[PDB]
Amino acid sequence: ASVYAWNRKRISNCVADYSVLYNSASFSTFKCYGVSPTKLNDLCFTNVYA
Amino acid sequence: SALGKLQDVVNQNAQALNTLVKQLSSNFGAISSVLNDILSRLDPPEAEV
Repeated sequence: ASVYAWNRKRISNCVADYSVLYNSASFSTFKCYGVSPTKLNDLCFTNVYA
Repeated sequence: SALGKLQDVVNQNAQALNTLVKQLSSNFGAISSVLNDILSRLDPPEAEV
């Protein structure tokens, strides 16, 4: 969708491999705030909003 | 309260120790009061600040 009606998806109750996204070069920019991208794999969050 | 002069020094010392311990929960502008978590979820270059 467009920024007027940006889609929200809620993510919970699984195992997430952020490494495959970080290494994937297809992303033009991959920039994390308040957390370093390389330490996503060993953290645990309550829920994620995409 | 007959022995208030000796109770006061105990009270003052306990209060000072209590406030010193409770200061270990402040942020002072950081993102957390826990060293372990700002080390667990940041890298050295930005964990320094």
